Amino acid sequence: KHQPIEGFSKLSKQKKIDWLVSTYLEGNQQYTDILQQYWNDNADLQKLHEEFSENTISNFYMPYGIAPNFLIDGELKAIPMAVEESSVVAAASKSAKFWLDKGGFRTTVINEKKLGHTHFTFNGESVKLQSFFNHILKQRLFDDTEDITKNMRSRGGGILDIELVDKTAQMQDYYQIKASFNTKDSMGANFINSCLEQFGKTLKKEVELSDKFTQEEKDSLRVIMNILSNFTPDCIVRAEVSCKIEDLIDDSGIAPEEFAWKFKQAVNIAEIEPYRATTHNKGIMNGVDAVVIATGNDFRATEACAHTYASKDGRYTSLTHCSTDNGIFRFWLDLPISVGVVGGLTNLHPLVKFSLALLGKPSATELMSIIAVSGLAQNFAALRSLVTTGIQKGHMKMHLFNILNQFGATEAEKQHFVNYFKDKTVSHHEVIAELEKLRNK
Amino acid sequence: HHHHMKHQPIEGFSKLSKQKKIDWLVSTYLEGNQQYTDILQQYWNDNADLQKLHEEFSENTISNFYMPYGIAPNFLIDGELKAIPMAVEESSVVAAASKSAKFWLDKGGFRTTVINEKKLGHTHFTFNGESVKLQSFFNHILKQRLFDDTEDITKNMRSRGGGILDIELVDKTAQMQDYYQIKASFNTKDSMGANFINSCLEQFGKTLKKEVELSDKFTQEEKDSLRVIMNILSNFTPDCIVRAEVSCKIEDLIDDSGIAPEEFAWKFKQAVNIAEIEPYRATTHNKGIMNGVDAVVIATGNDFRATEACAHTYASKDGRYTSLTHCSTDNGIFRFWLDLPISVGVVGGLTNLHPLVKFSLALLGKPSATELMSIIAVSGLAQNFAALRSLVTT
Repeated sequence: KHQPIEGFSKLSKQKKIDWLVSTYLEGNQQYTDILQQYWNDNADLQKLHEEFSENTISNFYMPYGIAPNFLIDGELKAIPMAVEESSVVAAASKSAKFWLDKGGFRTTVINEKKLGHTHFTFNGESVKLQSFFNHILKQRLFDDTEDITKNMRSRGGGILDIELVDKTAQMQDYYQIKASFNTKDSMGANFINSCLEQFGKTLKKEVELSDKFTQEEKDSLRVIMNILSNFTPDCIVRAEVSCKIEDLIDDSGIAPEEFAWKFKQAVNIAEIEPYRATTHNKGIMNGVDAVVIATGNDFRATEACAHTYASKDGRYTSLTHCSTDNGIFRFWLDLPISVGVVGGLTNLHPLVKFSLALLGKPSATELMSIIAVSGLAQNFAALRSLVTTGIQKGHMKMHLFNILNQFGATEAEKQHFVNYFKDKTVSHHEVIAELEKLRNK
Repeated sequence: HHHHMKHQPIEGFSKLSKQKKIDWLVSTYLEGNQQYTDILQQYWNDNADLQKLHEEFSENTISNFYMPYGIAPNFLIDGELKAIPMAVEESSVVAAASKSAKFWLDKGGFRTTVINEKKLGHTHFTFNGESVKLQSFFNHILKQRLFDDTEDITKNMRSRGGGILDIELVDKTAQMQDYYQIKASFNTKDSMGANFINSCLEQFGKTLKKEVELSDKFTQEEKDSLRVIMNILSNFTPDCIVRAEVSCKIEDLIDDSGIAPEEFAWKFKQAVNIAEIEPYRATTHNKGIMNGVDAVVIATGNDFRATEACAHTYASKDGRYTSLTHCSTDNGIFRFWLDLPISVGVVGGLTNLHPLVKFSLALLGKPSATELMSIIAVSGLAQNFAALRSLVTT
């Protein structure tokens, strides 16, 4: 019978905690100490870290790690990573080391197109709305946003294009004003939503003022919502590694052609089996999200975007692909991702500042490259590990059953050898010596 | 690299002490400016043993990245009033959670139904012989042997009421030549289950290869063709899934904007329907759900890459990417629900050593894993409700 707390957010941090610990933790001061042991000693810094979210009562430590020696487009970077899962940072470092002398990582930033929509309904003829949009309203939508977009346009960005989309086949009377945006180094959410909110104002007002619509048709115009889309398939970058198959050298002594083919097979499984692609893509995001967090960006957005992209052709599939044509190994990731490097409240987080300074003050597109590299290297590490374990183990077992089949061993004899070599290693001499003992008493 | 030469690779980075890692990093990339060293060190805990503890979760740890740790109080969940811990960096997420809790507190609260707890994993392998011969061997001999050879591995889990639920042979040769799967389903009780599942699959791989090698049903050439590609769990668990739901009479949907309650319910359903039929909205819409899910996932030491991958795969499982929540306004009743596939643990994770994770679990009343599933689904539903309540009353 806990009682609800009124006015919780107005309470001081200390009174929030006293109530919390009394109500749910039996007044045990040890839970209070656990909250306070993560507080920063410095008053201003602690206050700063209580202004990103709301009702903050402590700091959740996420490990801040470094994976060094990433050769990215000819430059050697150390990548900061904030992630709680073990082996993620070590795998990143191991992939960077692997590719350091095999061409490193190369990226192509394809496009930086972000999207938003005014969703609305309208009961009149679609073609009258289209005609009005094409000849009048579209220009008026740019005009009424000139003040909103002045700063961004002086930075090189702005509204790239505006479209009317007839969605009436999906939902009765449903239309969109669909716009694309360049927000430069900003994540862009406030800029986009501000444009979209003015779009809805201009749409409703211009339709009401036009002689082309009946008053019934005007009254039917209703904006549902003005909101950006986190699906940005044209804000996207390719990260890629490539070398000659013969140069895929691993200290595990595995043949490079065998490794190349088994690696490609692991990628193909994720391309055709959705239950594998989910885990495979999750591995990519281990790398992506660790850098998204370290640079103060929104990983729900990068997750929602990447996994939507993974299903965009009608089947949930792998975000990475691989070819082994003509003696060349290629492995690449097309990662749609929207990030910012200025203008966010989280750009005030000092470790976000550290991350951006560490990476060389990257532009948004340069950070897109860095994050896509981190995802590619993480996926590479997982698959390289999964395929080279299967080569290490099967080498001794396949050696054994071929000797036994060359010697025509019975199934009972084959059984006895499985027991005998459970802990022992498989030598060509030892197998034959033991078979000689068994058959000749 | 403006004014110095090209950076040189560091050898033996992980064997450097923490301070030596930092010194190289700041000398190489930050011009030896001690202000950047100070930024790293100001987040170290005063207690040396606690600091070292937080340097053993990941690798190459040189500082602590603060994520805010917040409370959203007054969540009425299946008849109990919970304060939900939330670790998230984005503004308004925690406040929106509190506002949704407040709205539903006197309107029935949140009801959950944990539907199933089935987790999955696969032995992926190739085999060049006749599929029917592999299937017949599996059905009559191998499947039982796969259970037998994991008895020692599953003994601890079975005494907790879990274990391997079923094992199937899947023919994927239409998708890829000679490709097959041993597909297994698992109950891991209060564990996330990763290490338990992967241990079983690795034993499947060994038993599969061994039993085929020993069988007289196959030629030696067919035996040599059997190659295990990988033994790995799947983060897509559509049958480890909970519904969270709110419902009340439409006349009770009273909002401070003065919008009529029937108008609010209709505009709200409209906003949901648009996410159901427009993928570009569904992505953002589901993102809002994950704002709430991920904040509790982090606060309880769980893996949010896994929950993100699972939920967004689920969102496309019928051929189009669509909303994870749904809404009805039939017969004067407002209904709004979320079917969230989610796999989490409340024990046994390296992160249940994180004292704030222990705090979250104690705050929530030491929930079981299915009770945590419910709490997280409520948090997703409440976040989506808050987002859509704002978008239609603005």
